[PDB]
Parts: sequence; C-alpha cells; structure tokens
Amino acid sequence: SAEYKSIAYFVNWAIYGRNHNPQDIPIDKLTHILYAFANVRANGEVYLSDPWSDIDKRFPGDSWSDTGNNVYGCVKQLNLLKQKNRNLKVLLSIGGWTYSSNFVTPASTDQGRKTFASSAVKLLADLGFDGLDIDWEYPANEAQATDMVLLLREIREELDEYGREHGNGTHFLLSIATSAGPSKYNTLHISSMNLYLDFWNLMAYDYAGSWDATAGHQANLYPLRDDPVSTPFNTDQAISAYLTAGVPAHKLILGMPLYGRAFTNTDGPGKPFNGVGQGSWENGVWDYKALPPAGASVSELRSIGASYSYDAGKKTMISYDTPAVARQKADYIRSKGLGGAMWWETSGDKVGVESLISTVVDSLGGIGALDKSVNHLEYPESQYDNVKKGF
Repeated sequence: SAEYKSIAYFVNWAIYGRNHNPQDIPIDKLTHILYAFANVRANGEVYLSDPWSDIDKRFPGDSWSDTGNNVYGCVKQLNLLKQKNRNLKVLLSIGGWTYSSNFVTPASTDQGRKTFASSAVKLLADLGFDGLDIDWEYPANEAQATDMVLLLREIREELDEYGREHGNGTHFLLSIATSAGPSKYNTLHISSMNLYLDFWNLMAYDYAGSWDATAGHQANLYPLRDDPVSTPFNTDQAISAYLTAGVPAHKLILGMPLYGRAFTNTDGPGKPFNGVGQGSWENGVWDYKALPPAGASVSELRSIGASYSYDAGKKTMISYDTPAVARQKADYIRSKGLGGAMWWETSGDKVGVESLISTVVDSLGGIGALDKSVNHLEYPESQYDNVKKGF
C-alpha cells in the first residue's frame, strides 16, 4: 500500500467570483488541503489576509452572535471537514504570488524569523491547522537562500515545541511550494532546507505564457528533443535536480495545473504568438472546467506528457492537461516513487469522471493507495471557544 498524498490549494477568495466554498472541496479524493494565503508583514508578523472569508463569514448553520468568542468563515468549515474525514490534513499556506508578503526583510534577522514563527504557530493553535506551508516566491540570492534555511529551522523548532506542550506529541507539518525553474532552484540550499520540511510541493506548471515569444507547453514532463523551443522547461529536469541535491523521492509532490494557458495568433507549439486573449479570472488563463473550447481540437503528446487545444480558425492554442495527461503524470509519480500529487487550485476542476483529481487518484491505485495518517482535532490553547470545544 503506497500511501500517496493528494494535495490541493483552496484559495480564500474562491468564495467570491468563483462561487467555490469549502463544502465544495473534493475532500473524498484529497489527503491535504493548503489554505491560501496568509500574509507576512515586514516585521515578520503572519496574519490572515481576508478576515471575512477566513473567520468572520457566517455559513448556513452558523450562529449570528458577535461577541467574538468563536471562529466562523472558511476556518470553521475546514475544521468541520477535518471532523468528517479524519485523514484530511489542513495546512495554512503563507505567502504566494500576491504582492502582499515581505519575506526578505523578516527572514534576514533572528527577531524577524522568531516573529514569523511565533505568529504562524499562534495562528495554527487558534484556528486548528495541521501544519504550515511556506510559499516564498522566491529566494533571489545566496543571502536569502541561507535566510530561507534559518526561517524554516525557526518555524520547525516552534512547531515542535508547540506539539510537545500542546499537541500531545503530534508532529505538525511544515511544507513548501518550490520552483521547477533551474535559475530559481539552483539558488536554494536544498539539502539544508530539507532537514526541516515534511514534503516539497513542486510547482510544475507555468512553464510558458504571455512573457514568451513562442507558444509552448506549460507543464510538460519531458523536453521535446525534436523541437526544444516548444518546451522551455520540463518537470523531469527539476525532479532530478532535487533528487541529486539529496531530497528523497517520496518527499517530492508533483504539482499540476487545474487551468490552461492560452496563446493567440499562433500556428501552434514552438511558433510565434501575439497576445493571450481572454480568460476565466485573468487574461490568458482558463479554468480546466472551461476547457477545451468549443470547436477546438485536442492534441495529446504522450512523448512529453502534455496536451493542448488548438482552434485553427482562430489561431489559438491552449496548454492544459487532459485526463490522459493526468494519468501519465500519475504513472510518472508511481514510476519515480514521488510522494504524490498537488493541484492549483480546487475551483478549476471538473466534476464527475473528467475531474483531474479523481483521474489521478484512480491511476495511483484508488482510495487504498492514498496516505492514511490521521489529522489532529484537539486545540486546547485556541482563543476561540468552539475550536477548544471541538464544534
């Protein structure tokens, strides 16, 4: 029994335009939820970025008192989900590509790192999280790379102390979202960081996009040696780099996109393009559940683990993963002995048989092939009465 992890991001702004609530999270196919994002002040304080979504919004069934003794919002809903599904772990993701977090300043001093670690663990202790997920994008030089190691070490120490004194000896989790681009991961001190991390979520997507001159595949497993300009990056090169630096394969989680990246005015992969067109929530990016577009043909490149839609009349290509590609990446996960799968983000997936999450879980071996470690339910230090009592 292999015990692969099935990890997905739930973004706290999904409750608005995306109309995607924690009750819609496919928890029957997931082992970990990454709740995104908390923000980081320059003094190191980690704090909730959206008090309404996070703790204040009243879902159906919630009380409407406001004496401030209890938590609501998505946090309460996630705690309810942890009660129903005892192998569902919920981590607080800190940072992200939000322009709302300063990692460089706090991580560079001992005081900043202790303020980060203590405020994040207090959030975990108050809100009922199973761990923390650090999303610093990205350490840009050697000084920041060492500061990343020292920050992870400080967080690990404070999580361990919290677990000893208030977690009945529970090992709370510490993970990271990490880059697949060589210029970025070669800057990291990978083996040093690995001492303090439970797993690495490899952001194996966004390989191609609006910043390019030629259209390309955004999440391919392997380089296209027949035409390398169409594959500016490839996952296998990154996996080998982390493996070589000393990360065990089972600690590498393969991130996968629940969205497509579009290129307009193009003949196809490796050809010039002009613009990215429209999108679901930003130009040039389409939810997977909005794909493929009507009238476009889908091409499957089994050689490199990639697929794309192409409308010849509109000269539009969209790089996204079909179920066939998801199965290839699931085969890649098992063949390489990787730790499992990660997705960004839950609101983009299809429902039913075309769900990429369900497709990957099937190819991994089904429910029996998933991690069965139990989550943590007791949070006796929480300021919130319903968290302390357990809902």
